[PDB]
Amino acid sequence: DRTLQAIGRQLKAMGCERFDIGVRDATTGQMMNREWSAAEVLQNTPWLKRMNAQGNDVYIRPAEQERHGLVLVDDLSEFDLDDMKAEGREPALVVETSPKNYQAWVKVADAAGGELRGQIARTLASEYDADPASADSRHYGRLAGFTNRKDKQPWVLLRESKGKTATAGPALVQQAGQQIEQAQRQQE
DNA sequence: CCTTTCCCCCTACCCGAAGGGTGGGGG
Repeated sequence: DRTLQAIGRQLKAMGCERFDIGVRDATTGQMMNREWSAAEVLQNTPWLKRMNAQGNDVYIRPAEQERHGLVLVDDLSEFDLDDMKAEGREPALVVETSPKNYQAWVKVADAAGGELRGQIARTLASEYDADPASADSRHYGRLAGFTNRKDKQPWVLLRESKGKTATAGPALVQQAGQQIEQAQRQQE
């Protein structure tokens, strides 16, 4: 079925060995976290299907101790995606959170620290008028293959999942590093 | 391209003395 294919493609595109899976209750707004390996995520798909059908939104992000260069950019249009691709900020995957509403994961390197990923997230959110609240190194993204429960139920779709490092990836790390240490120099 | 999804392990209390049986909570 289409749910399992979407998850698999997404896990491949994100490339992480381990993930945090967030299950948010639509009534209380309470997030339930589960650290799973990629294989465990797929193993617990029937449960994730059940919780979703029982009115829970399903979210995904790399595990806390995972070495990665993934950065979430949330609340995008398809024109914003075209801008990203034309400016070297090609997403590793694009997720349709609700009809005609998108978000993207950008891979800047095979590995980058939280402090660099945090800076790049703030820059990427500003560059493409993305949601500034979603700009931090540990923000949850939607997991495709599940229904959107807040909207207003439509399926969350994985539009593309090439999983390649962004062209501006290495450059984004270089710039963030300089910006961080220049701000660190402004200590007095 | 784009479906209509549907779990299971851990543990307080139980009788009635020693550990296994059972319900409820919750990830």
